[PDB]
Amino acid sequence: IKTINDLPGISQTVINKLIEAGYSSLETLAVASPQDLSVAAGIPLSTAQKIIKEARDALDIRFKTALEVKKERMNVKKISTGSQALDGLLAGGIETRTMTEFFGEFGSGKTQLCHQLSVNVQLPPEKGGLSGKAVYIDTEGTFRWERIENMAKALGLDIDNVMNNIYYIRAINTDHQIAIVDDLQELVSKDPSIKLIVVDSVTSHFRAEYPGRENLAVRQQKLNKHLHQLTRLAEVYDIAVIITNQVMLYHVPGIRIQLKKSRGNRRIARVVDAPHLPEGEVVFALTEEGIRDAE
Amino acid sequence: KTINDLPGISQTVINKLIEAGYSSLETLAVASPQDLSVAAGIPLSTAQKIIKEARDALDIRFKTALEVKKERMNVKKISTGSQALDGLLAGGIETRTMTEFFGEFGSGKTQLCHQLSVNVQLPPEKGGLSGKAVYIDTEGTFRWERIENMAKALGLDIDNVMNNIYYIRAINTDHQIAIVDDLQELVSKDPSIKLIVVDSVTSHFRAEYPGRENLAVRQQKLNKHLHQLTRLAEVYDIAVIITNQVMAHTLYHVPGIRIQLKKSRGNRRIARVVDAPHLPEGEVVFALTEEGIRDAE
Repeated sequence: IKTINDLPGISQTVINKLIEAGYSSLETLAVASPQDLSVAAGIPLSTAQKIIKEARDALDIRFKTALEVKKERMNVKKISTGSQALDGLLAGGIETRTMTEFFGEFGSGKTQLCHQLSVNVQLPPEKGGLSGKAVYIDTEGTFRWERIENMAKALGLDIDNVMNNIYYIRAINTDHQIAIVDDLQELVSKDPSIKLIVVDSVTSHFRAEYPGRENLAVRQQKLNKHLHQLTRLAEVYDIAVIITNQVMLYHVPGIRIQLKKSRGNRRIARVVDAPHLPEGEVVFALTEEGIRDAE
Repeated sequence: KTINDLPGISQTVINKLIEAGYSSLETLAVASPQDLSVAAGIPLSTAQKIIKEARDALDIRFKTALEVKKERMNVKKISTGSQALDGLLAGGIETRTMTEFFGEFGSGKTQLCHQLSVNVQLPPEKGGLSGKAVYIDTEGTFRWERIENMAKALGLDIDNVMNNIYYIRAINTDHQIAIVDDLQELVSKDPSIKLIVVDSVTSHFRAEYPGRENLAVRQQKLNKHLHQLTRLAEVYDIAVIITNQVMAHTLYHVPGIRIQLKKSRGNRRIARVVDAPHLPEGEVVFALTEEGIRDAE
C-alpha cells in the first residue's frame, strides 16, 4: 500500500497530527524513532512504534536469494530509463502491456525522459531495451531532434538509425490527437517492431479546447475514453505506453510517477499511483548524455 | 478537404450535416456514428460512412523522425508566439509565400501582425529569422505600445526592436500601390528584411471602389496588387502577411495561405485553415495576452 491514510488500525485523528508534524511519506515514517515521533506528533509512544511498524512493513522489504532474483529478471522485460535510481524506483524500468504517466511542473524532466525512452527502447535487452521502435505523438511541439542526437551519441549509436526508428507525428488538437490514436492500432499491426508509444502532454489540448469547470465532465469523458484506448493498445499488442501530463482526481492511468525540480540539475521522482510498485522517491539528473543518476 | 467533397455522399445529407453543426472534417472523423445519426437525422449506416470517409480525409501519415528533421533544415518559418497556432501553420508563417489573416474586428489580426513584427527579429533558435520587418499601415493601427509589451516579454531591447521595423502609413490605394512598388528597392537595399506586413490590404479598395457596382474592378485592382506582393515575397525570399477584415461556386482567391480568426470566450481566439496547399485543415485555439500572442490556459 501507499499513503499514511491507508495505515491499518490507525485513527483518522492521528493521521492529521502526523501530517501536521511533517510526516507525509511512509518511507520517512518507516525509519523514524518511535520516541521522537511520539514527541513531534504528540501521539502515545505505544502508537508511534506502531505506525512505524505498519510503515516499515508497508515498504515490503523482501530478502530474496540471488538465484530467485535472477529468475524473475528473465521472466520480465522493461525499458530502462537511464538512471539506475529511477529504474530501481520503477522496479526495473518502463513496463509493456501497461501505460505509465509522468506528471509534474514544466522542466521537471518529463520531456527529456520521453526522449530518453524513445532511444533506449531501440537497445537490446542486455543494455536495457527491447530491440523495438517508438511512436512519438507530439502534442505541443516539444520533440527536439537534437536531444535525440546527444542521447544517441552517448550510447555510441547511429544518429540517423536512431531517428529512423522513432515514428513522429504532430497532433495539433484533440480531434487529431484522438484520430492519430485511433489509427495507431493499424500501425502496430503493420509494424510489430513498435514497442514504445509516447504521447507527450496528452491532457493538454483537452484542457485547452474544454476549459473551465463547465466542460469538466465532457473533458473527462472524452479524455478517459482516449486513455482507455491507449491502455488496451498497450495490453493487446504487448507494448509500453507513456504519457506525460503537465500539472502545477479519479485517474485511469496504471502507473503514475510525479517529477519535481531539485537543486539545479537534480530532480525527484515519486511513485504516486501503482499496484505492484512500493512507494518512495528517488533522485536522478538531467545530463546532456541524457537521463542519468545524480552525482 | 471540406465536407461537400466527400465521396459517395448525397448533397442532401451534406446540409443536415451543416445544419446539425458538423462543418469540419476533423469534427466528423472522431464523432460517434450513433450520435451523428440522431443529431443529423441520417441513417446509422451513412453516419459510420461519413465518419470513415472523414477520418480518411484528415491525411494522417506516420512519418519517420529522420525524414521530418530533413524537412526542418529545408525550410525556415516565423513563430506566432502560440505553439497552437504554429502547429496549425505547420511551424509558422512561411517565407517565399503570402499569408492572409481575415476575420471580424478584434479577432486578433492586429495583435498577430505586431507579434510577427517582433518574432521575425529573433534567431532561428527562438523562432525567428534574425531579420527586420516592414509594417505598411493602411488604417493607422500600429500601436507603438503593443510592440513594447511584446518586446519586454521577450527580454528584448525596446528601442532596438522598434529600430528593426520599417513603418509607413499608406493613406490611400494609390499610395498603397506606390509603396509596394518601391518595396523592391528596399528589400534589395536591405536584404535583412524578411517580413512584409500589410494590415488591411483590401481596406482602401473597398473604400475607393464601393458597391456591387465596382466589385469587378475593385477586385481586378486589388488582385493585381496582391499578385504583386506575392511575387516580391517569392523572388526576394521574404514573408508577406496581409490581414482582411470580414464579417460572419468555389470562390477564387490569390493568397497562398488563408486563415480565418474568430473570437471566443473573452481572452481566447480560434484560428482555422481555410485555403492552403500543404497545410491540413483544422482549427486550433490560442489567446491574446499582454505578453503578446500565446496559447490559451
